[PDB]
Amino acid sequence: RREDRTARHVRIRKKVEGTPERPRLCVFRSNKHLYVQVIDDTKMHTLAAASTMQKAISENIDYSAGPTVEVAQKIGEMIAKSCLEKGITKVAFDRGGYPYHGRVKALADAAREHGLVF
Amino acid sequence: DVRVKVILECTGCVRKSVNKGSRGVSRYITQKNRHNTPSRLELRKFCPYCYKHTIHGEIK
Amino acid sequence: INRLKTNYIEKMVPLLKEEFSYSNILEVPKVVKIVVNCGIGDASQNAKGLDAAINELALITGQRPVKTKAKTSIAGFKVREGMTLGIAVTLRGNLMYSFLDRLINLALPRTRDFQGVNPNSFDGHGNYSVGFREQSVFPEIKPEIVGKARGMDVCITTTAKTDKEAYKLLSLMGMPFRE
Amino acid sequence: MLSPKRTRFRKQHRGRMKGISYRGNRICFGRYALQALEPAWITSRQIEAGRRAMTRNARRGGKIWVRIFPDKPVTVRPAETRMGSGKGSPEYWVAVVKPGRILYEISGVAENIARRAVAIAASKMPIRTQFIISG
Amino acid sequence: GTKFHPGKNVGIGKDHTIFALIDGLVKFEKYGPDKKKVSVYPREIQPEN
RNA sequence: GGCCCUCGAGUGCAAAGGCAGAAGGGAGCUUGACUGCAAGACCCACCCGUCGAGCAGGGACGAAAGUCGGCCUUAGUGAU
RNA sequence: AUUCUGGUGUCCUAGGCGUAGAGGAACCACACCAAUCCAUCCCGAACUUGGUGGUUAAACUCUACUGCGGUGACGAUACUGUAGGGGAGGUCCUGCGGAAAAAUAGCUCGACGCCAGGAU
Repeated sequence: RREDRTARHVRIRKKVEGTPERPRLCVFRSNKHLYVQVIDDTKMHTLAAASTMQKAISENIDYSAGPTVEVAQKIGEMIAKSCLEKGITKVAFDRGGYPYHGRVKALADAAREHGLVF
Repeated sequence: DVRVKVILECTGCVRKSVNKGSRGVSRYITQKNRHNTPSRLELRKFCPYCYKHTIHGEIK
Repeated sequence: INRLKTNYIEKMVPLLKEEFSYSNILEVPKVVKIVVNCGIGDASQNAKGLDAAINELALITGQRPVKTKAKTSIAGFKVREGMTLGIAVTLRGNLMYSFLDRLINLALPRTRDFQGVNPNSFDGHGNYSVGFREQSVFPEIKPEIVGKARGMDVCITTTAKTDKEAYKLLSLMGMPFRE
Repeated sequence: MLSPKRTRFRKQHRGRMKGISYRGNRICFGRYALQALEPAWITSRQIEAGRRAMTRNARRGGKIWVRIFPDKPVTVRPAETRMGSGKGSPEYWVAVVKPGRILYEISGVAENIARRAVAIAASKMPIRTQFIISG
Repeated sequence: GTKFHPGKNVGIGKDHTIFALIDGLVKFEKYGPDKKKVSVYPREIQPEN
């Protein structure tokens, strides 16, 4: 189940990473605690990060750890908040190995409507 | 007479003439099996006289 | 709720921990799925009795089988499928335990000359199958309305290892054994 | 006639016989053995005829082994015919033997008799062989 | 076929033909498990004395 | 149904070179098997052949980044 | 500044298996249910959605040994660039220059970069 998921990551990554100028938005998902970060063009460092593990909105969040639609919608504004703070308009949105449906899609929705048009 | 090249005209730019910028039917000649796909082809394609992306009707 | 499944999770969970001495409760050997195969050869020609056999097994539980197709028969046709064979159910969840124990109570009294199932008939790594020459063992079947008398088998798929674990699992389950 | 059994391809090149035979230098089975010095193309008729003549002088006991098996074919063209127009059919099969290679092994007879035997087996072959004891 | 594989700065065509996109010198890198790549790198300063 | 080497399978058609979550096997939607071109190379006696970044328009598929001017590649062909 | 766990590479079998032990404070995974979003060529196995009451057993992470896998010399030897020589028997020998494969000693149970979160 996890074994098959890294395949899903690698398939998309090796197709996505191949073309240059890659300010890519890398989302994560888990049974508890949802995470997301933006990565360099040359793949060295990461520009902006956001998660329910972080101290800011985790105390504002209601649900225990934070894999659900509501908390993901919150994160989708916070991840787009840091990017425009840094000064980065367009990114390349990555699934990261999760089929594009519910929480990742809800994350994408708040990311689009914020101002971060990818 | 088994696999044949065939005449995909346009349904867009059916045969007109007058007013300098003359219409002149576009065309595409390309191959289908006669036995496999017995009903005539009806592909959509570009036509440079329409400037659009019309339906290219089959005929003979 | 089924008489096995209610008694299984309540009473039968810590019982096998005495014999084998496992660390966690989850690793104590248990049933994952039941696969009710019915691989027919002549059903490539005519599959009306095969369609009836689909309805036969689905009216036991509710869960239906899948229509099986062959690996390689004799055809050039690459774009579309090859030669069909037979039917197979893939049982899981509540319905799995339902079909599991009500096979032993309703169906098995119908099978004559039945001392029991063979005790030393496991694969090696803790899985099992049982074969019946008729698919009219069940309560719902009637031997005049069926098109063809075509036998079958049932594969029990567990998370087990040793040959003592599967046999004792079946014992706890409630299966009439041989010897 | 130790003929190969359905090989890859029918006819093949001559190449040549450079170098000393390094691998077939060692003895496995026998205690005495016949070893080659000059390179040659040894037919199956020559092998069989050596094996027979060596066997005839075993007599009471002692087992003999062969360690060379032909494999390579040779074609003679249709006899009395002009040059060109393809190759011919393979007539006979040959063992490419190089210098310092084991041909025959033998064990289990008195050194008196083995040496006598391999003289005959040397006489049947086309090359300057020699006797070697080691095992 | 792909005896050598396409690297960075380098197109790969319909016939597995490998051609350079940019200036610079050619590089035959080692791919991982028993294969070869080809990338192209421009060169910084080229002195003449 | 489980176990074990794992790419010895397959890849419409001879062979060679290739192809792992693939170029192999399945599904959804379609027609880029498209017009206007083309920096630049390979191959060569000539005739011929081959690869093509990119731009222009108008589309396809996707959430997007992107990928598509026929086929995994080399045969399936004739000048005037 | 240092060390962990979660994400991303450089580097691709000195980096992979096996064996032996160890980790749940965090992070990570297995177990609860599924009107609905959505799904099964059947099946909430998987995808998805809603919850948490268990667990470090499996996976994953980390520390060990060389049992395998892998890498691997020096020396020699084959072979060969070039200048010569012997044999009619089909190849061999010499000077000058380059030098394997195999085998063995031995070397390996990763290295190193950045970011997120925790601890000194």
